Amino acid sequence: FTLIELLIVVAIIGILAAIAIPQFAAYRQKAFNSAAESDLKNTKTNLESYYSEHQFYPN
Amino acid sequence: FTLIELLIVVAIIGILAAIAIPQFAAYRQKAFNSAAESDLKNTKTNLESYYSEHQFYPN
Repeated sequence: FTLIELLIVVAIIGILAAIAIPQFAAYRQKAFNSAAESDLKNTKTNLESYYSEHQFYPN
Repeated sequence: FTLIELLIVVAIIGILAAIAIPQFAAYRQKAFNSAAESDLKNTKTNLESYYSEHQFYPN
């Protein structure tokens, strides 16, 4: 209710809004690379599964 | 502790939960076919065993 208090509130809000958030692009790239890894491993397993019914890999 | 971090966590969880698991029906069908193969081979061996005590196959 005092013009000093509101100015201090504005200053503290400006201080708090400048917090450095963590990097997110690399964080998501981690998940993307893990997805690629899992896909490759599952593809290897599926290919070796196919090599059981017949005696040759695809093509 | 920041609403941005929790949203990124939700996004990464959604990314990780969509991983393509390997096909399993064919994997189990492999074992089923192998069981059939082994059963047939053992049946042949048992029939030739019976053909030793007597001089005719069953029936």
